Amino acid sequence: MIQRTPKIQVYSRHPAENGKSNFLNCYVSGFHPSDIEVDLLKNGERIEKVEHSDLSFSKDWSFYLLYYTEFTPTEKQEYACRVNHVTLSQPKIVKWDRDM
Repeated sequence: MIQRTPKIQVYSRHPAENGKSNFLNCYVSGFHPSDIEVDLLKNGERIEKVEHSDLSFSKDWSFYLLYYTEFTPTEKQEYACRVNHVTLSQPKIVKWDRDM
C-alpha cells in the first residue's frame, strides 16, 4: 500500500481564445489513493456548478485532478479550494491569492 497527500494549487487563467473569460482552478496533484472530495468555495460556500473535473494518473499510484470553472471575481470576494482525503485529518482549505 502507498498513500500520498495531495499538493493543492489554486489559480486563475484566461483562455487565450477568449481572454475576457476567467477560470478558477484547483490543481490537486500526486495523491493516492484516488478517493477524494474537492470543492471550489466562494466566501466559504461550495460552488455547485464546476464545469470541468479532469482526472489522470501517471504511475498507477499517482493521481492528478484539475477542477476548474468560469468565474467572475471581485476584490471583496474570497475564493478557495477545499480538499478532503484519507491523508488529511482535517479538510484542507487553500485560498486563492487575487494575484494568482
